Amino acid sequence: THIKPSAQVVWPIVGQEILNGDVGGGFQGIQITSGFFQLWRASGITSELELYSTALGGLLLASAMFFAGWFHYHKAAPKLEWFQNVESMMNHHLAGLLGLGSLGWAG
Amino acid sequence: MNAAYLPSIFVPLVGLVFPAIAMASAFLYIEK
Amino acid sequence: MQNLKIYLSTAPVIAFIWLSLLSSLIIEVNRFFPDPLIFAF
Amino acid sequence: SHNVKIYDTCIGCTQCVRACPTDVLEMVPWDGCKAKQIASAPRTEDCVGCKRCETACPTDFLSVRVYLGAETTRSMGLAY
Amino acid sequence: SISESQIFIAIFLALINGFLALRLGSTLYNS
Amino acid sequence: ATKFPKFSQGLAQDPTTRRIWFGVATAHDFESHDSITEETLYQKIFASHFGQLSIIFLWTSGNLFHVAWQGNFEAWVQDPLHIRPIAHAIWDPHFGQSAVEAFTRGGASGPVNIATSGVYQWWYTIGMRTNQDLYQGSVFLSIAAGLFLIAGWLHLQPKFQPTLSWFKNAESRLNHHLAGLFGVSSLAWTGHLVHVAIPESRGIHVRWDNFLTILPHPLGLKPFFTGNWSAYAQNPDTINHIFSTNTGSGDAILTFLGGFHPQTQSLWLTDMAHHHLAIAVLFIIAGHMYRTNFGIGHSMKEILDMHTPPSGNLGAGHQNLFDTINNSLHFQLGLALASAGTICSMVAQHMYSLPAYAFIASDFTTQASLYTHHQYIAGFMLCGAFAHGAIFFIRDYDPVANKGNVLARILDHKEAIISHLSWVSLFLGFHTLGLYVHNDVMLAFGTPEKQILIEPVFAQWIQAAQGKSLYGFDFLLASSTSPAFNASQTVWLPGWLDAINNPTNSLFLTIGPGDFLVHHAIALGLHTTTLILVKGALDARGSKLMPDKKDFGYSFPCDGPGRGGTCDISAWDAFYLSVFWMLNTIGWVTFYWHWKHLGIWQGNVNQFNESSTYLMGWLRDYLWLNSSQLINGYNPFGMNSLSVWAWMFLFGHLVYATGFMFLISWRGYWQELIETLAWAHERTPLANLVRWKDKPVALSIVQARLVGLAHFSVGYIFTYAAFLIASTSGKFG
Amino acid sequence: DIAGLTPCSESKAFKRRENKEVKSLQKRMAKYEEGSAPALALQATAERTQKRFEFYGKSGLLCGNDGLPHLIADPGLAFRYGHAGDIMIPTVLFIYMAGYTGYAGREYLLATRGEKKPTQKEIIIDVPLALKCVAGSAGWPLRAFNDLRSGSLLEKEENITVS
Amino acid sequence: GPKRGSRVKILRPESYWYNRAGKVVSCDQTGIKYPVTVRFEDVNYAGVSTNNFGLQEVEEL
Ligand SMILES: CCCCCCCCCCCCCCCCCC(=O)OC[C@H](CO[C@@H]1O[C@H](CO[C@H]2O[C@H](CO)[C@H](O)[C@H](O)[C@H]2O)[C@H](O)[C@H](O)[C@H]1O)OC(=O)CCCCCCCCCCCCCCCCC
Ligand code: CLA
Ligand code: CLA
Ligand code: CLA
Ligand code: CLA
Ligand code: CLA
Ligand SMILES: CC1=CCCC(C)(C)[C@H]1/C=C/C(C)=C/C=C/C(C)=C/C=C/C=C(C)/C=C/C=C(C)/C=C/C1=C(C)CCCC1(C)C
Ligand code: SF4
Repeated sequence: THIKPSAQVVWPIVGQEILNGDVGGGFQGIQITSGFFQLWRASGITSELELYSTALGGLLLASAMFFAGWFHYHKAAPKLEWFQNVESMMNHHLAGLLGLGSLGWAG
Repeated sequence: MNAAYLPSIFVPLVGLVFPAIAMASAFLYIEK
Repeated sequence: MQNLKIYLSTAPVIAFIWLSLLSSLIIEVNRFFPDPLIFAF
Repeated sequence: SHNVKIYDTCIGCTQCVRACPTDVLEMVPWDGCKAKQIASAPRTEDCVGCKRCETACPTDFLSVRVYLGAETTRSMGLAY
Repeated sequence: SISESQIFIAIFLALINGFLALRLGSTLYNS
Repeated sequence: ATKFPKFSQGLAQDPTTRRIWFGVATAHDFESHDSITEETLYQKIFASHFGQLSIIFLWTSGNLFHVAWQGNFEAWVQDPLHIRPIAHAIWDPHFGQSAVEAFTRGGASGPVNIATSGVYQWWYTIGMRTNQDLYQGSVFLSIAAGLFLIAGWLHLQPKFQPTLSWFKNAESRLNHHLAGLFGVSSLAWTGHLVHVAIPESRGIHVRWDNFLTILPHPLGLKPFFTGNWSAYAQNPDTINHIFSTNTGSGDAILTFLGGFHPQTQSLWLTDMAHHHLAIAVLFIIAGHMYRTNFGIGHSMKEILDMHTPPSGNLGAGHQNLFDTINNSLHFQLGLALASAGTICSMVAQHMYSLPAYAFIASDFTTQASLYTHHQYIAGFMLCGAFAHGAIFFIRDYDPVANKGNVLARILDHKEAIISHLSWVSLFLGFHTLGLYVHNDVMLAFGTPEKQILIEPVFAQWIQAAQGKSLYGFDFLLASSTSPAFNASQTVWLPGWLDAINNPTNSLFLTIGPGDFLVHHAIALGLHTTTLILVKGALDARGSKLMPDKKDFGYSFPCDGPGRGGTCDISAWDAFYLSVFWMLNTIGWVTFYWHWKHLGIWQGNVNQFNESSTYLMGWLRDYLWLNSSQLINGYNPFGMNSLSVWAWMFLFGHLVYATGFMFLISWRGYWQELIETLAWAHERTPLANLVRWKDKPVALSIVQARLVGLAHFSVGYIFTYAAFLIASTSGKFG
Repeated sequence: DIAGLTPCSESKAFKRRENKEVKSLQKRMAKYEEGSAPALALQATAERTQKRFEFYGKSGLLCGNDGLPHLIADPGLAFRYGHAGDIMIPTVLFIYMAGYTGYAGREYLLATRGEKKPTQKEIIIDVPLALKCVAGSAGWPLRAFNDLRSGSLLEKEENITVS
Repeated sequence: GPKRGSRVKILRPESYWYNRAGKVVSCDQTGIKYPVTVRFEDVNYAGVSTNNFGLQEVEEL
């Protein structure tokens, strides 16, 4: 109810450390309007360890995507007919992404 | 000033009447 | 390694790399020698 | 009506005559050219002014130069 | 404080400067 | 030709409305009509000058007459400081009970406009002191103007129609205009000063009744004709002389004491009477230079033709120029605007600092409304000096007869001039902005101690030569030793060193760091404005892209989207771009003049020279404080007396903002839109019966930009005209 | 002294200006107990800022009425009256900084000029050839005079013009 | 007259190659108004790398 949200911290050089505002919790940094803090409370994330685990896990799975990107252009590339299946694609996106992705989050 | 009734006579004449005539006559001269 | 070099020699690459060598240097000159208005030292 | 006039420099490439959406330029045979061919503009009436001619001239400095005149019902290209 | 009489004298005098222009502008445009 | 644009058959036959638009804007161009011979071209011109010259007089007779009738004068004459001059009354059928009352400010009964024109003092410092005098004077200009409308009508008939070569005789005009127009008028004006203004300055009423019954000077012309001219200068006025009365009033007529007239804080009148009387003598002497029928004099051309320097640096030098000049009109007009244009500005530079008229620099807002007038009106005139500089090169310049001349040497190097203006304008570009940004950041992070601040050394030392002692220099007039102070110690030093050292009057305001950085922006604006205009002139003939522009016309949209898509390729489009810079470099000035003065009128030098360095003070201090008074005019709580300007300041933006619709969105979009409308109106019922004669069409390329730049300017002026007036009318300095 | 200025060390508003900043800074760091780095970070800046004040006062800059140090352009003023370090010295520094990259850009275009197609050589730099120029560019003042007097700096009259 | 492959300077007033060197690709033996054809490494505004000239303009260096 008091402390204002902050993440970014400014290196001292070039007299720009004044950008660090006195905020709260004995801390100096930039204000946050993004709203991560008020998400992370609603996700039941308390310690700092949950965040490092997302940072790594998020940065890990990011590396899985570029490999998927490499793998599906150079190595194994689908044909036209595969991209021509809408009704499969629409069964999956609507059920797979949004249907399961809501349960998973509802869990 | 002693003339005071003049503005009520002129301003409408010069703000409306003249722009009404000079709107009509200048128009009719665009096409002949 | 032949072709990796030739790419690293493109215009925007050096433009990035070499400015980031000035930028870094000019930043750190101000770290050790702060607030240089006039050449007095 | 626009003015269009043509010059010694023509190579006779026909690349103008292919451009005109109103088909003004029309290739007239000639002698001194390498291909012995010269454009010409029988209709200054229907030159709309697109200057798609001047873009097409392979010549260094153009063989055709359109000089915009006044603009009529046709040279304004009015459907109204 | 200007006398009301003078006022119409001026307006009538500027009325002539309205006709001499009309006579000019005609002869100039008529050329 | 039947239809409206009677003078051109290319427009005369047009099915569309472009016949209408160009018909208005192609009117005053007399080199292009059906058949315009050389003789009949000069005719309409010389008749037109009678038009302009007569229009001005009526415009003046209006100002005189209104102030004489709807305005207060006597009441102001009694209390120049503590009462406001009034202009024409406010007649709107549209008002509430409040806005009528709120605008009745003044001495009069009805709602009226406090007059910021400034004309109101120049009547009193010439001196009149009756509404009768104003009416008496407002009749002549009505009469006198009638003489030209007669003359205008009178010189177009075959009998009195002057021959062509009468117009091309340039050695008679100069002799007449120098001596007769300039010189003889200056005599008459000192005549007025000595006979009317100066005695009436001392409270002696002289009119056309008592005029010749009262000596201007106690002596006769005995001192004048004996050759003894110090009598007129022998008895100047007292320092405590009160204006328009007799208190300790000196008897002298022609003197100059330098400095001001401390009651009025304006220039001494005897000092001006001495002025014009000297200028009168100079021109009258300099009007006999050029030869006329009497065969004694000079020949314009054989003055020039002998000036080719005996090296060849200039080649043929000035050769066959008197040909081009005396033939080309536009060349003569480019000089006229350039010469008169700069003077307009020169007026504004002197007239705030050396406030000739009595009891200005007391009421402030009538200086601001002036100084900006003559800067802007000086801006447009120069931008027109270069345009007709281009119309010259595009049409009536001849490279053959000019081979090897001085004009041809410039065209021989186009780029050098173009390229170096491109260096100077960039130097001032990076560094002047680069410092404002550096100063901003440093003050943002809270340490102003880090700022770049340079002291304007030279203009300080120039003010040191002038004798401002606030600095540590003491050269020339600043040092009582130098062989300058000793020379003028006897005449104009003692007074003029008081005015310069008494930091109330704005003569040579003290300069400083903010003063320094601005003069480079000003210097920037002058180069990039010239850079554009100097380019449009030299590339009017041709450039590498399109070297036909000589024969392709002057103002044309483009060469088409070929060979790289030419756009704005013409020399009109080049001028077109200058205005946008003209409005900055004047905007920077009129800003920088205003807010240096505001602090000085408000009694503090620290609002400027502190916050003037970084760009936020301009926004944070000058713009933010001034806007508070203006926006409260229309306030839903009630109408202030600035509600006049509160509205217009909005009318100023909406025009400016309209101006982007023309500048940004180009034609082809609108032409396809009208198509859909001319289809709908055409096939809709009940409107089938009513149709257009002239088929509507999206207006021409060049036509829009011209319309666009009109909105841009009309909006650019009315905001700053409202902000300036209503800031100094709201605060009163 | 000069131009109605005073050395910033003997100035007054300048001394306000220095000692008003620390106050507003320290009253801020009283909100952080020393076990917090913000107590240290603010402290370090207050001591960092005072260093520069004793530097600006010492070096002899001229503060006007405002207390902010100004500069002086003219050589005859900077030099004779002792402080030229404001521009007069660094105006030499810059030129050698700017001309160095200026003249190092001209040689590269020369060295890369004669080839089959110089165009691709402008996009993709060969850094060794650019390094040999960055090296060779030093002492450009003496190498500019020589291209100047030998006549190899200008391209003379085969340039193209319009009319 | 002039021969193929030999370098040239062009004095033609309206041109993008005016006072700029070029190499003749071909010269015709004919009465053509503009027989000679040059070629320039540079590109025109139009993208044109070649043009025909007259004998009075082309000059060989
Ligand atoms: C002062 C106004 C009076 C007081 C105010 C009254 C309110 C104003 C209401 C507007 C009334 C006029 C509206 C004009 C719009 C049409 C403009 C236009 O399409 O005009 C465009 C014309 C079109 O160009 C002409 O177009 C012509 C078209 O060809 C025609 O002419 C050819 C020449 O013979 C042949 O005849 C041919 O047959 C025929 O087609 C030719 O091309 C001419 O060479 C070419 O010059 O351009 C011109 O000549 C340009 C001439 C204008 C130059 C001045 C521009 C200055 C910009 C204003 C400065 C900002 C001011 C802000 C002030 C704010 C403070 C209050
Ligand atoms: C349940 C099945 C399923 C699921 C979950 C998805 C999921 C997705 N598909 Mg998809 N697809 C499927 C079946 C499925 N697809 C089938 C059968 C076809 C054939 C017609 C396609 C064809 C297809 C195309 C053509 C495209 C997608 C795209 C996408 C992505 C949507 C864009 C986005 O914002 O993602 C949001 C992203 C997330 C929420 C992150 C989660 C991502 C992880 C890795 C889950 C991915 C699971 C997925 C099924 C792959 C698993 C198998 C693989 C690991 C071996 C998303 C990752 C779009 C895309 O992104 O392309 C790459 C796209 O353009 N799909
Ligand atoms: C003594 C003889 C004489 C006189 C008085 C004039 C007078 C005039 N001639 Mg003229 N003329 C003469 C002989 C003479 N001519 C001869 C012999 C010839 C044949 C060669 C001509 C051929 C001729 C032509 C062809 C034209 C004229 C024009 C003019 C008028 C110029 C407009 C004007 O007054 O500017 C007003 C300017 C001033 C009164 C002074 C301005 C001085 C500078 C710019 C500023 C100084 C004022 C001051 C500093 C500012 C403060 C002002 C105050 C209100 C605050 C003017 C009425 C032109 C004209 O208007 O057409 C009628 C024109 O087109 N004349
Ligand atoms: C005494 C000064 C003077 C004189 C005699 C001329 C004379 C001439 N000029 Mg010229 N000019 C001048 C000053 C002068 N100019 C200045 C100061 C500038 C810079 C602004 C220009 C810029 C200029 C250009 C760019 C062009 C000319 C052109 C011309 C020629 C034709 C003018 C024409 O067709 O107008 C006819 C009348 C009009 C076009 C009226 C249009 C109204 C304009 C757009 C103003 C509208 C704004 C309005 C005031 C807003 C009202 C505000 C209110 C609603 C609140 C003619 C020889 C043209 C020419 O020769 O082309 C071959 C041309 O292209 N002049
Ligand atoms: C505020 C707006 C603005 C600005 C900054 C400029 C600036 C300029 N105009 Mg311009 N112009 C404008 C509005 C503006 N104009 C408008 C509205 C018009 C009417 C159409 C014109 C019409 C016009 C014409 C007709 C001409 C110019 C010219 C010029 C140049 C004059 C020299 C100068 O001052 O250089 C100063 C330059 C700058 C201040 C640029 C600042 C940018 C910094 C220094 C570098 C980039 C900063 C940063 C590193 C970027 C990071 C980006 C990120 C992706 C990393 C300059 C580039 C003239 C020209 O060509 O000059 C040679 C010229 O002929 N302009
Ligand atoms: C390194 C090559 C180089 C050299 C020697 C020059 C030299 C010159 N330029 Mg210039 N210029 C260059 C690159 C270069 N420029 C580039 C790359 C651009 C923009 C894409 C410009 C844009 C430009 C303009 C717009 C103008 C000049 C002008 C000038 C002249 C005055 C100097 C000046 O004030 O420029 C000031 C310089 C700038 C405003 C921008 C320069 C930015 C840097 C220097 C470009 C980067 C250089 C490059 C990365 C070096 C690579 C080295 C490596 C390959 C070994 C001078 C002849 C002016 C002129 O003609 O006046 C006589 C002028 O108006 N130039
Ligand atoms: C582009 C164009 C088309 C074709 C022909 C045309 C000639 C019109 C050509 C030119 C157009 C124009 C308007 C060109 C020039 C315009 C301008 C800005 C003219 C201004 C010139 C300024 C000048 C001299 C100032 C000279 C020096 C002055 C005051 C100071 C003198 C003095 C100093 C500095 C100290 C005080 C005492 C003293 C000695 C008197
Ligand atoms: S005009 Fe240009 S394009 Fe049309 S033929 Fe002659 S050369 Fe080929």
